[PDB]
Amino acid sequence: MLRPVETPTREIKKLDGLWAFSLDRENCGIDQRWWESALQESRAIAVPGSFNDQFADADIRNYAGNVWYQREVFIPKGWAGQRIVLRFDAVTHYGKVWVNNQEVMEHQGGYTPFEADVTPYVIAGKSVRITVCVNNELNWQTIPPGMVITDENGKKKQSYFHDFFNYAGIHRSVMLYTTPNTWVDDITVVTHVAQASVDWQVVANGDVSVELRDADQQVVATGQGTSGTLQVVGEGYLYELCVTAKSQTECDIYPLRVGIRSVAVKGEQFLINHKPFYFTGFGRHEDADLRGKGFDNVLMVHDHALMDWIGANSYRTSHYPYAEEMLDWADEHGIVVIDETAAVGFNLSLGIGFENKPKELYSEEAVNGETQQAHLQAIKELIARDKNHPSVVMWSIANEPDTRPQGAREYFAPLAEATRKLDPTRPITCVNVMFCDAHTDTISDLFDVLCLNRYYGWYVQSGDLETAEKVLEKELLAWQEKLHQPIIITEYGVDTLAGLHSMYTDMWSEEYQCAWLDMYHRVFDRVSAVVGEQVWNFADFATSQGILRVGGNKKGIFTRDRKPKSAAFLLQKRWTGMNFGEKPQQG
Amino acid sequence: GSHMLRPVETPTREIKKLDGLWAFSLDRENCGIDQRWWESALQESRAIAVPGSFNDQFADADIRNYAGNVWYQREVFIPKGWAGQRIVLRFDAVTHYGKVWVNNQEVMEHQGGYTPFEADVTPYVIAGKSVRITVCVNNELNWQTIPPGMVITDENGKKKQSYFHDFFNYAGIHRSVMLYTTPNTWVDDITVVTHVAQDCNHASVDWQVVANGDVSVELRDADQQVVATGQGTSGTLQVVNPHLWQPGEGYLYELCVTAKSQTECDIYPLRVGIRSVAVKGEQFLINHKPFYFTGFGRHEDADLRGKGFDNVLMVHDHALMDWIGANSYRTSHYPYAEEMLDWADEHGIVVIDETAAVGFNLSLGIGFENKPKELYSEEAVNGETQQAHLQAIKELIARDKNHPSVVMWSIANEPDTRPQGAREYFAPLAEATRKLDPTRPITCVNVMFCDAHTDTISDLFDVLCLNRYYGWYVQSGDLETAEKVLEKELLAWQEKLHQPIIITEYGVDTLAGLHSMYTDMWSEEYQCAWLDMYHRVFDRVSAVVGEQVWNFADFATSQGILRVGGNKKGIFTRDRKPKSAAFLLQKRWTGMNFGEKPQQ
Ligand SMILES: CCC[C@@H]1NC[C@@H](O)[C@H](O)[C@H]1C(=O)O
Ligand SMILES: CCC[C@@H]1NC[C@@H](O)[C@H](O)[C@H]1C(=O)O
Repeated sequence: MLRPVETPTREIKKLDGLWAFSLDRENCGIDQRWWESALQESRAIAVPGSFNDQFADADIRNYAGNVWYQREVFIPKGWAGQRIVLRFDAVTHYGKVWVNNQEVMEHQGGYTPFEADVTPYVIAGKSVRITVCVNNELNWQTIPPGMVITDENGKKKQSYFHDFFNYAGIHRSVMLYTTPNTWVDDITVVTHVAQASVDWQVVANGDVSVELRDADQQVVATGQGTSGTLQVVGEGYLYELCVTAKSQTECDIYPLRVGIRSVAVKGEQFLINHKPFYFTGFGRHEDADLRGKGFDNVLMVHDHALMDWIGANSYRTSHYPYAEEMLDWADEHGIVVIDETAAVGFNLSLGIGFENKPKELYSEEAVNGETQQAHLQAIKELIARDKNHPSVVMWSIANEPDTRPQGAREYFAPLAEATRKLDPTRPITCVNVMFCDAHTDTISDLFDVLCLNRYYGWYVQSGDLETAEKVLEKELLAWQEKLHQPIIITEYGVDTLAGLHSMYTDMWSEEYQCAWLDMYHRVFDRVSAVVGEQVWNFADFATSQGILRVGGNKKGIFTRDRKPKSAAFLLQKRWTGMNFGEKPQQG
Repeated sequence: GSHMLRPVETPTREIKKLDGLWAFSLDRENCGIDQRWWESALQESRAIAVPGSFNDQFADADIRNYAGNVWYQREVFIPKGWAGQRIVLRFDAVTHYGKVWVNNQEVMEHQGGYTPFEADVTPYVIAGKSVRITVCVNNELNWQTIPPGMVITDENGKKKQSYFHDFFNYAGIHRSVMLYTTPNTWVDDITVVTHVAQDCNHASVDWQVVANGDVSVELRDADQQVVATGQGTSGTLQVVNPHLWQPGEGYLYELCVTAKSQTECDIYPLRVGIRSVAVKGEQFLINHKPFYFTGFGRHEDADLRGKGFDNVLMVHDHALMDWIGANSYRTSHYPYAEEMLDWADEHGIVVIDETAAVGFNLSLGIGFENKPKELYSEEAVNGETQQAHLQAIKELIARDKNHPSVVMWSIANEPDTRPQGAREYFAPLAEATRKLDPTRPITCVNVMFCDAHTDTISDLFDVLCLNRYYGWYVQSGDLETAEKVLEKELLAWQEKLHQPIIITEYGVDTLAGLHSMYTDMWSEEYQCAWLDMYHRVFDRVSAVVGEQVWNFADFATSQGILRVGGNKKGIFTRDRKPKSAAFLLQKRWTGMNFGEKPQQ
């Protein structure tokens, strides 16, 4: 499965915004089969957006259970001789959908599309009732995991183990799509460099021809057959190889953009086209002021303008798969992307407070075999749909897992190996949490380049930069000599509320963010193996409520409404001072 | 404790020495004692203001976090019309440890950080010439200090102070420095105690140490009309038909004790209020009438002076507490400046007086990083510690014994009573305090996690004081569970002890300006909702006779991932501006009848 693009392939975008929405507090929907009649006592909701914060209501915001969307649609008239298929680009956590009293789809996965042919349940020209049942619950076999808890009164409350807030709803595009009656499924392409080759595979209903055209889209070379190899002689050139499906009586044309993408890892260097690289940029989040994680074109354009100004050339889709629009953008603009799945919270050592969670991390009570297989499904879907993007430069299996407990490597080994089985073109990482240090972590052996999320001077060095530097440097050198891999610091940052200034350079002040980030920068400058720096969050984002979070995680370089803290000008001076992709040497 | 009264102005007087600008220098490698810096003018000094903490006067983190010895210094001309008089030099508070040189003669030494210390220094000065005062101030806390702490020395020998209380460990000379003159007939100490029956009439027994001669006393009126007279070094009973010290007003008679020697006279006026506090069952009586405490846990904390006393700050903060409807407060976590107990005396503010014994608990700090494993143990809270504590109670009671505003002593705040030996420690301290002053009740403020089924020592005290934070540190953000937990825990305390219950801390961190429609933690809306639910539960429990929200203003603390620039639990910002909840309380506290519990 890959993204619908239009040519003699058509669609009616159904991000019509306003659907009928209703909560299901007493779980009556399935039994009264609500999809059967117009929702009783509904309210208007926006459909590219989370349902949590759109109504300024704490009881919808913290709601756990089943919610219901509904929307009627007229199917276009020129589709009577076509297959009508219905695609949701992201339903966060779980979705099941009924096209007029007949059930059509079901899917467990919050950041990946799922589609299904409904041509035998539609006829072009008339109006059908679409009803969606969305679930936002997490158990130990979900990606990410969690524990629902039902109190004395029967009220559900969801507990989880990741920082960001558990936003849910229809966060991305809904889509009615038609394609000619022979070509259905997937295409895959792989690219090589010689210090200039390709490959093709199409799955459709008949003969296939493929022609690579360039940005002027004049044909630069053509083959036809499911496989073989053509050759050819800040932001990146994207050719376009146009694959055609000659068969039955109708032809089908699909355009797939390809970039000359190359890379594996070599010793201590993350090369690109046989070129050393330094990652600069951010751990991101899909989080905005009123839409939750809902995608929005304005926000995307503005935050790319911000990363462009600040000099970042890369980022990482922190803790879940992102809106594909962003990877198409990264394609055209030459942004380097670390693709991560929703597998966060595999750790019960991070929660901090005054408050019964399972005692053995890897076991049947928690992360079991079912968990490992749901995980492998998540990696499967992320690779299945982002495989042809040039901007995806590395896969990341999970984020900050607890690898101290027994059973950790028995769990993660088949996943690393299987993912290498899923695509050998790009490297494999697993971002490492602070407390599984160099002397302790179990799984770093299995990955190509190890990524570190370290916060010396914040969570563990009590605001004392002068010792934090020393600790961070030992640990740096230790990691490299233990694995002689490239080191990408994927998370590093401190909570700072915009407006707090202090002569004493204290924690939470803007001066402290500046000083802390630049001391980290000084040690980066001095160790061979660090090939990347991505600060911990570009903007402030929302989290669940707790004594550690003042209205959200304030570790951002920008505020939630995208206004710059002082450190935004620190980074801008450093990241645009170096030349592109090259690390500042030691002074 | 050692005899001591507030220097008050009679026909024998005092000259203020908080001239502010002293010479200050830190002693980074303890060269001070070795070179006895007290001998010559301080080498490489900078001007410091006295009184005020030294930490934030210079906007420099390396002085702020400094641990060790610091040096203050100042020359003084002693007035000559004082010849043939006893000259005494009193420091009202040098925070943690202080020792002082009158040029080259050392006169005093003290380890209590919030209580005065003086010494007769008449034989070391002669009136007319100017002598140099040198003070050595230490800001280190070990396990035998009140409060306790652990200094820890890194690889390089630099000290960093670790402690176990919330507020920041400010130091320096925080209060008045003062030379004062008295006639060679000593009125060293006075003690006054009050009784009443049915508000119609009774008496004030009396005791006095007057080292040098006969004593007569006259209790005078607000009109300074003589209403009774006594004779004798003790006894000194008289009976009245008085207008007695009441919370809303604070009527103060004046006990004028005179000390006639054969040639010299000495006159001391000591303000007295005729009040009787006690507890009966679940009621806290004052002049035989139940009372409802309203108000705050406070702090000595402001924006550039640290804990330095300041008159404007006192006047303005009393203006706010008065507006907001507060009738009481407690001197949270150390003895306060006596100026504030005089103020409360004159205006009828009721005060719960507390010692500096905080941090007797290693279960409160929360984070990701070596604290001792046994709280009560030889390495930690030890026998020396218990005598240090008993000494702290001795000084505080010795200094605030005759204040009508002081209505209760509090030995310590939030100790951990789970480990065995907590009761072994606190029992003799409770009993000793009871013999040092039987006039007022005894409390020990109770921590959230020594709940009613867990606490060990509450048996030993008269009034139960609770610090509760359901909905903040536990049940975070959930008002409906916090209400149930709080209500059954309150009822539980009542069933277990049938004492009066004062909620002495309850509050939530609130960022001024952070507003939210979702009533979530850290918003002003959450502060209002939270305090409001707590208020419904108080109103529904018989035994609760008091509410003091946790913190009047935001204050500074040690750095950590839980404190955003300090503790933000204040109703007011550090610069005294009101958050939204400030108007919630003002509506409650002036809505009720004065001193009466809201009838639900
Ligand atoms: C010490 C763990 C740090 C943690 N790392 C994972 C991110 O998802 C969180 O945002 C980050 C944080 O605490 O902000
Ligand atoms: C659960 C302990 C709460 C603690 N109680 C003592 C006060 O000195 C602190 O300020 C207060 C706080 O943490 O806000």
